[PDB]
Amino acid sequence: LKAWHLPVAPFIKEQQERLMITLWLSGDDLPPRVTLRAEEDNEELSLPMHRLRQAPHPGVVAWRGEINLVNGQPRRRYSFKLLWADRQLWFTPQEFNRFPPARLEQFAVDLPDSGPQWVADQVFYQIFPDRFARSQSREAEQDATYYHHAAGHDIVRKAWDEPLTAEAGGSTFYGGDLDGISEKLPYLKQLGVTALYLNPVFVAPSVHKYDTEDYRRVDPQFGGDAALLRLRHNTQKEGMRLILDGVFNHSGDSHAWFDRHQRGSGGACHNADSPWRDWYNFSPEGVAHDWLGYASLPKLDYRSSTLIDEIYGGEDSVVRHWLKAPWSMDGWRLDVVHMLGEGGGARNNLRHIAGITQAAKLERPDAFVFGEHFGDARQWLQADVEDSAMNYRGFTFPLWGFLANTDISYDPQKIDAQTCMAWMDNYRAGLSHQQQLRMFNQLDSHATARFKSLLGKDVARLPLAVVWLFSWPGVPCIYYGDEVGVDGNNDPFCRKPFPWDPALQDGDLLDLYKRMSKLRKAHQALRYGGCQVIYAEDNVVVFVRVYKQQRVLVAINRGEACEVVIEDSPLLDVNGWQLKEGAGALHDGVLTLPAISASVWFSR
Amino acid sequence: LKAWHLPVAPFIKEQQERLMITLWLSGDDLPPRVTLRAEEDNEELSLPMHRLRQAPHPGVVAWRGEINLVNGQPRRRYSFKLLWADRQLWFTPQEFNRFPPARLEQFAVDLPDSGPQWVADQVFYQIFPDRFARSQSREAEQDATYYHHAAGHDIVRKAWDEPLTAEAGGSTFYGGDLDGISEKLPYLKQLGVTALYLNPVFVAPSVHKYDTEDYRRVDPQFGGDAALLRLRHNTQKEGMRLILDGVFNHSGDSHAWFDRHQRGSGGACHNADSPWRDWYNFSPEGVAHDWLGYASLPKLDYRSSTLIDEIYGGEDSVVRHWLKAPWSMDGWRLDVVHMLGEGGGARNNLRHIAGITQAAKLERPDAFVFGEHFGDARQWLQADVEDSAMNYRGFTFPLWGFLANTDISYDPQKIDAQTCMAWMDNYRAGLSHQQQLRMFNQLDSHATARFKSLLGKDVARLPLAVVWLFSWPGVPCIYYGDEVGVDGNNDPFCRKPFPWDPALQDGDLLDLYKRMSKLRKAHQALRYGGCQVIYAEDNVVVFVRVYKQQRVLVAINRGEACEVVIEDSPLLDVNGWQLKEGAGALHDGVLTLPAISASVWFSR
Ligand SMILES: C[C@H]1O[C@H](O[C@H]2[C@H](O)[C@@H](O)[C@@H](O[C@@H]3[C@H](O)[C@@H](O)[C@H](O)O[C@@H]3CO)O[C@@H]2CO)[C@H](O)[C@@H](O)[C@H]1N[C@H]1C=C(CO)[C@@H](O)[C@H](O)[C@H]1O
Ligand SMILES: C[C@H]1O[C@H](O[C@H]2[C@H](O)[C@@H](O)[C@@H](O[C@@H]3[C@H](O)[C@@H](O)[C@H](O)O[C@@H]3CO)O[C@@H]2CO)[C@H](O)[C@@H](O)[C@H]1N[C@H]1C=C(CO)[C@@H](O)[C@H](O)[C@H]1O
Repeated sequence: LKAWHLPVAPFIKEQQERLMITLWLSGDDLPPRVTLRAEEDNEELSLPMHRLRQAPHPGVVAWRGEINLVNGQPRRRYSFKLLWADRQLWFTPQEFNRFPPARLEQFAVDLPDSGPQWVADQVFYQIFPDRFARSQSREAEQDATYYHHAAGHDIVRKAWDEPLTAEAGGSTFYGGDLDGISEKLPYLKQLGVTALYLNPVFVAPSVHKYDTEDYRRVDPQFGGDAALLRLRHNTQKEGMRLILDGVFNHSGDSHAWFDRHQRGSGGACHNADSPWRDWYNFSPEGVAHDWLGYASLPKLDYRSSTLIDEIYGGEDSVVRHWLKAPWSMDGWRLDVVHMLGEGGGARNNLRHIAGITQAAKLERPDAFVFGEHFGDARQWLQADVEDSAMNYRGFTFPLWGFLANTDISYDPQKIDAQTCMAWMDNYRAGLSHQQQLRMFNQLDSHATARFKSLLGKDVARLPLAVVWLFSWPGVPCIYYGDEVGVDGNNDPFCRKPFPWDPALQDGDLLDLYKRMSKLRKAHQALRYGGCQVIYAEDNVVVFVRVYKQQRVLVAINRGEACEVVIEDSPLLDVNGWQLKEGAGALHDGVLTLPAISASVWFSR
Repeated sequence: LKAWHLPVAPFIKEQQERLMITLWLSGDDLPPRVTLRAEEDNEELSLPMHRLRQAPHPGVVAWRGEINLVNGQPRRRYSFKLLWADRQLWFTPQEFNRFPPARLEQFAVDLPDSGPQWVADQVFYQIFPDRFARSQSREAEQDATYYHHAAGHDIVRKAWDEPLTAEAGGSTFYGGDLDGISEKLPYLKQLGVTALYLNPVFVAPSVHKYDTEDYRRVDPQFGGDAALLRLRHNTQKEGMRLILDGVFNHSGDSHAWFDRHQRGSGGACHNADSPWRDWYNFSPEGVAHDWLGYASLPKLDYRSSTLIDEIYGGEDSVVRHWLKAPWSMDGWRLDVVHMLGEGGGARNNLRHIAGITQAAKLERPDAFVFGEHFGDARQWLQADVEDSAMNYRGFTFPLWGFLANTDISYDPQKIDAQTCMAWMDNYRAGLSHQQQLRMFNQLDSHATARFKSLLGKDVARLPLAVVWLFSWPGVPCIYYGDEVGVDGNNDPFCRKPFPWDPALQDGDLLDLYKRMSKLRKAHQALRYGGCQVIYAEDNVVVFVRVYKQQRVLVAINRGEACEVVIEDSPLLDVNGWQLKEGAGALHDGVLTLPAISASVWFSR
């Protein structure tokens, strides 16, 4: 028995107040009855399906039923209950199940969809501002050294060509700034970038600036408020989106609310009468607690109602401040989204993350709010407390395992294509189709080793991850310099200054990024399409994006040259295929795949 | 490779502010390193494990690590990361995983546990009051007929021996009352019952009374307030718990807040100025909406702040009213728990169910709050918005499939022991050990066909479900009359009057219930123990409850006589076994199991 269904046209279609659901079956012992098991206000419904007279494809039988859209919540969950005289079988995002699937692992479609629909149309680029580009006209005022109290020494200035070292990793400045990003927008635009995610830019003593000192003012070293306001103008003018790093789990210990180094008068660290005393945790004798290992990053206590108001509760809150005029940013990347909470830990985390996302959409209804999840984000996404997550668990780490033999802990990993796709497909199963389309996918970040370094001897697999990055469901994010071949180990060495000298750039890898963003811009199924893994064994993964009549076929081979027979899939029943990238060859259901390759085909 | 771990002593042990975690491995290619992958404030931690010098059992290697209890939230989630030089493997509640388990499918232990710890010590009995027992001294005033407006005719009185029929299914009264329950407490106590769950008892015109007319007054037909207050006294006196049906998704249309039949003056159905107009949904022209198919059961709209206060928000709320003096009930069974919400559907359902549970524990900290979930309750339980659920998905329906060949929809079901246990074990995987211990397990209810009827030709399998009911993790609930062999199809025919004539009672089945409640009372592992399925194939399931040094082995065979070899399991390495129930025989790792049997062994 075989079955096909994707939560997307041609398999679903909205018409009047109805959502039409089609299932495809094929086999010798087809079920005489199929029931669409859908959910309406969390109640399980048995919706009858009827057999369509016309075969959608040779030897395939189509069933159709419908979900009433006038009732129920927007997230339409369903699966298929295949019924014979004596038995049943479930068809799910994870193929066949012999017992009922988990409610939160069904197919799901958001109708109506209230999420940020612009996200799926984007190509993202992550910039660590100190290390991206120095503006042509920066004051040496922005080059001045000061004493970094939390570190115990003066900050260090380095020149763009000086080697990055482990010493003073948080206090070494190469001087990149926001005007530098503005001036490099034409580079970013010819890369295909339509959206920027910036690491923190607010006033802070370290170079990374997660040690926030002032949530209301841009750090002068980056050019201050005027330079970010210009970056807002320039990106708007170029139709680009701009997301800022939201660091709300914790402040820096130089913030005026805490003020450990007593720059001012009212800080909570050394004053029991401080207005912000209840925004931080203290020992019974009144000594401020460290957060994890960090004196520099005291944790904010969302037990306090006034803290709740300051961050997201009130109209004057930090979360809404940067979303209205004049800043009008497009949303927030939430740092440490999973640990924010009350009493020094993640207590009531889900309530506060929801409160933040809600406050964002009050100020700006199409605001994009997504959180950094090294871990399993499914509970957050399944309760809709945020729009998306940095998809380390659903995308990054499966590719670390399959291509680079490592994982989140940099432990040995040995997983073949079957395991890799069961992993990636199991993660998506917890997400609606509209959620899958906006998952924030990347290969590395400011908080990981460079993916190119993680490949080691297998660095020739890097072009595979690039193609995969642009073709797996979700919005892709390029970590700055990845595209020109920047490498390095984990923090601090993953934050090398961008090599603007072309002699220091992998020009071929950069072109591959350019072509892939063009393909994604060009073809709807790479932005809106369902996704069916078709073959996943040993070294070879083959999947197809599916949107209406269009198909995009992707074949990734991490190992030696081989041939892979694709059994006649009704998803691949098209007029013909046009190869768009890679040197693979499809002919008569046989994929001839060269060693260590990734190929993309468009249906013609 | 083989592994064992249960979230219970001997595998875990609290000592100082530390939780010690032990894993057992056995095989030819053991991992030289194992990492305890635990969670602290949602952050994934790699806690090293070390090899113990002493083998817990022959050919078994023990690893140990520890979770720091001073930090993190009470729910300690973890799994095991087996590490070799070139690869890794995960050990989980669901055996080995090749890619990381879901965060909410790890092992989990609640330390500290704030749940109702008395629940695991109970045997529950569900009573539909009209059909249980008429008190020796009931007024014929309680026998009077009235007109049931929602039905269109007078209620009907029947005698205890009159056959139950489909006519007037909601308006036919056999006259059982609360004093009748009181007078039958000695029967219930010699059955082993320690706790009662009553279907609704508040003033309502139907016989089932989910059409609530007055949340503050007991229906006179059941004996009114004094009869329930006596039932409170009598159960307290006998050390028994008392749970009431909480019907808060919807009221009856005869309630004064709605008042469709205009008994009074201010109802919301026919008065736009009504104080409760915003507690119900109306068409733009102001006509009250039906809920699902029901005019009689208008849905309550938790959008309204004053409704929130009336039900659970205020100190005078319905939820807290019955939990303080003089009522001092032990908690609430929440009817339609999954659909309660705002605007006519389940919008913000999770917030309101949590609000209800919170209000219960304000009034009464060890209150038990659990909801009727025909569906998958995992999201509710995983967010802790309730203590437990009627475990239809985790217990009832797997036993319907494996023993009775049917399911929630009364569709044909054909599932063997492998599928049945993968199903039951997958559900539990989403639940902490303390949550598993308080899942509300039963074989049928007032809302299903009688399980004995569902077995059909295979009714001889009924004793298997009984033994299973008392030995699978969770608190068992007997649906009244099940124990004496009452049968019948779905509602109305599942609510037959209890046969108090012994000539109409299955005396053997009643004794089996008596013995099983005694075993459960006697042996700690049947109330607190972990649970490891040991064998699950074809007709045979074998599992063991595990608590400290004690073991309870259960072997269920739904089919022909057979022998089952139990490979040497270190969980079964004991001095010897004492057979307590059933005619199975264990000798030298070989189970001789007669046709259609269930057997229980205690370790000696
Ligand atoms: C002092 C450090 O500040 C930053 O790191 C913070 C920040 O809030 C965030 O990046 C957080 O990131 C991750 C997730 O929260 C975890 O889920 C994941 O498992 O681990 C991630 C990173 O650990 O981590 C920090 C809060 O826990 C900044 O990004 C870092 O560079 C930090 N390091 C300082 C200090 C050292 C001293 O040796 C230097 O190596 C480094 O270069 C400095 O910048
Ligand atoms: C009118 C009916 O009132 C009661 O049923 C309600 C009640 O709130 C609750 O039992 C609810 O139960 C279930 C769950 O909510 C669902 O998840 C599950 O899938 O379906 C369950 C039962 O349908 O169902 C009702 C709210 O939807 C009372 O228990 C019933 O007896 C009801 N029936 C009346 C009416 C008919 C007319 O033919 C008679 O057959 C019956 O004997 C009457 O009592």
